[PDB]
Amino acid sequence: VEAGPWENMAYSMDSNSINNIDGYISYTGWYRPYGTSQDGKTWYPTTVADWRPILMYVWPSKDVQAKFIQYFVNHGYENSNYGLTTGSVKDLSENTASIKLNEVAQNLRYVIEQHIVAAKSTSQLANDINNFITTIPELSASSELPYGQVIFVNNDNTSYADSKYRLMSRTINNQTGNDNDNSDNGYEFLTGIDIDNSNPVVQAENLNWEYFLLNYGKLMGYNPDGNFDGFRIDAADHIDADVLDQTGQLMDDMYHMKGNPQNANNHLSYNEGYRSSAARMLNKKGNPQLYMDYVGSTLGNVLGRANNRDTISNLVTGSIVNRQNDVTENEATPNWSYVTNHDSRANLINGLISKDHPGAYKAEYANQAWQEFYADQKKTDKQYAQYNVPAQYAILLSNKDTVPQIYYGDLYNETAQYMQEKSIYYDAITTLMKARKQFVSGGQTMTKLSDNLIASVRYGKGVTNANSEGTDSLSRTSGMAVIVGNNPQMAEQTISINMGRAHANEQYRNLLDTTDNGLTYNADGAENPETLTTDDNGILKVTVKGYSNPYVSGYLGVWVPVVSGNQDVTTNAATVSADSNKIFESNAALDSHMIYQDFSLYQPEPTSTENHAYNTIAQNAELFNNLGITDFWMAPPYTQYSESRYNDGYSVTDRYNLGTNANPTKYGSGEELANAIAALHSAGLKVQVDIVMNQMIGLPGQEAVTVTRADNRGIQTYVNGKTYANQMYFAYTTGGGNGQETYGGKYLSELQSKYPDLFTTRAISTGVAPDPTTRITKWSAKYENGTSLQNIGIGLAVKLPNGEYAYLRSSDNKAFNTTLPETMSSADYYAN
Ligand SMILES: [Ca+2]
Repeated sequence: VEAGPWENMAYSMDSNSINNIDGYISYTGWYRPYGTSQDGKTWYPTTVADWRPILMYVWPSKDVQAKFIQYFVNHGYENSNYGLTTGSVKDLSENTASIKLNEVAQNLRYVIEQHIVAAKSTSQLANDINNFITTIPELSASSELPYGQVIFVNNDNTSYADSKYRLMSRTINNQTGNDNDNSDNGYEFLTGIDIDNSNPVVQAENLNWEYFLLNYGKLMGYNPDGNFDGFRIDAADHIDADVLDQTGQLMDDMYHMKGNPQNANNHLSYNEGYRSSAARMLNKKGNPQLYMDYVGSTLGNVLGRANNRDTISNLVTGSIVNRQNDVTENEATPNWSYVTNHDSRANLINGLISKDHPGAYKAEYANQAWQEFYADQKKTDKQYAQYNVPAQYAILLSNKDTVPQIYYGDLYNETAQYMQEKSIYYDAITTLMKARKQFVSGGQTMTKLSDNLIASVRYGKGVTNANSEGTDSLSRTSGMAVIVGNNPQMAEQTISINMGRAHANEQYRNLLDTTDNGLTYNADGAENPETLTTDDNGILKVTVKGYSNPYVSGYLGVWVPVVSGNQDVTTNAATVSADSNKIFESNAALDSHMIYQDFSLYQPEPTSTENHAYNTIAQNAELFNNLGITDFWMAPPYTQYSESRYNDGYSVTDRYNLGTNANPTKYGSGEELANAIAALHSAGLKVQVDIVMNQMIGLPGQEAVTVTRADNRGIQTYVNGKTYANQMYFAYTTGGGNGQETYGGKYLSELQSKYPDLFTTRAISTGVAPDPTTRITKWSAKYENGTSLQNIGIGLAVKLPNGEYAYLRSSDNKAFNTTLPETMSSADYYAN
């Protein structure tokens, strides 16, 4: 026939006329029909401008088709001349004859075309669709059942996304797939596209990625000494612990760390974690990385609270190391400790944001918490911020068997431009850091005096416990006493600290004491004079009382020997270990190191090239060495998701583009990074990169992927009594940038040549070696465990009445034959 409803057929049976992701078609998708009509008599051919929503021509079921009609007629498109009234359509439903809902929808379709001409656009239509969709449970976004994640699963419709692997929650001691520890060993999913670190190809891409970072400058042709020396492993509790093994193996191979504590300690690496099960996990592996200890919280609870504080003695037991008389080496779990870090600050400011604007909408100018925080930090009665900040760093920096980590935002006002403003705790913390390098070595003993007052003593270099004679030149004139109370109204009393028997009749300097206004570094207006002297057994009598001021809620006194000039107690590493199965060993040579975290989530965008963190770091390279920082923890340098909240580096889109001149990150360019590392190497520090293996966030590319609602362990769960499995999901899963395309897998050939064991050593969790035979030049579902929910929904993929998916063949998409809804494809259909 010359004209008719056959012109509902798509203009062309290809992507030029039909919206598809990977051949698959949506109920929110659009297409170009050959023709359209407003009455049924007169049919006009479309131009390339004339597309229409599929959901006028095709439905998941006859029910949705009935509610489509009823909805549209009640929301504007009634017309009695075409048999469409709220009354003529009232009793339609799933049991209505197919032929009748077809007929009525064809009529509804004419009125929609009348509406479109009356408005000269398809804009109101589009709106009315989106609005209708939200009234249908199976079409609206809430069908994906918030809040959590899906996992990607094998399915023949999406076979390009299949994996034999996706071994999930092989985390910490669960690596071996047999969770029998009766304890907390982490889970796979945090947020964003979760990366499958059990996949052997991805495991090899990780070794490629790490090799790039350890040679960044040289490979990029920037500063040929701008290369990272180790790793801060992000989300260590939330990835296949195979990579933790395989990273230690890389480093040992490249840098021969197993035999030499010297090599090992020049290539420091530390795992982020909040679960003590990691200690045991690393111990069993010979400690290829440091374990993040939890004394940070012991401190905050004992010293930081308003007033509801744990007894002082908690500082002795509240750690992976008991320090009540720690007078041995190589026994403790090699660890890194902290007073504060980026995430600990964020959780204070957030929350203080939930009282400014009530758990409502952060995506706005709720800053003011900072103005309000800074204002609180100066008070004596702090409503929010941590109390005894200096007392917390005093304990941290005098503790044996740890590598302490300093937080950028404690030395500086973090929301100001990078390093423009010193904090009110700068003088106090930098004084303690500098004292650490001059004085802290030997055994440790923490003795509780009265009720709320402890004394932490370090005996000196080569003074192994309170009874040692001392063995080093620096023994006599080293060691430190850190007196700490946590009760503002503690009474006046004289106490006695055993400084060690190596310290009989020795003069001691009042490095830091407590005044009414705050702190003094000159014994000025404190409880004690500038010098005090021990007796013949090493006991030092000291006066103490409680105080209440911006810096001290309780007491803080620090004593060290009188020295005739500058001295450095740091013990050098041996060129041979006393175990050689161990990578890292907790001894005086490890305790000579001190980590610095160089960033905050709330760090601002740089206002000028000079204000770039990489440039400001480079110019202050010698300040960090002066402070005693040996190891520099750089923020993740990767390209970020443009709509990320903090632009911090954890929401990565390109693992290999660390910034350009034209386009830097928050911290700057790559050339500028290479520069800053060269600067830090010249000042004598080693530097580690924050490596992010768990998630990628904001990948631009859509893919048709098969999914199953799951909890954070990656196991299917129910939300309010509902779940789904094996559902189609049009998810943002594909990307990596031009860096992943250029550098991804680029060095695997070189790696296999120099270090073959990397790809012959079978991973614990899979029993398979990492696989260098495939380069990852672009991330997709196949290398991913899944995603947090993307607010798109589960019932959009188009199934034809016979139950199969509608599919459109298209050059890249040849997994099936083209099979399309009759209404938009079948000349035969329309012929009757
Ligand atoms: Ca993960």
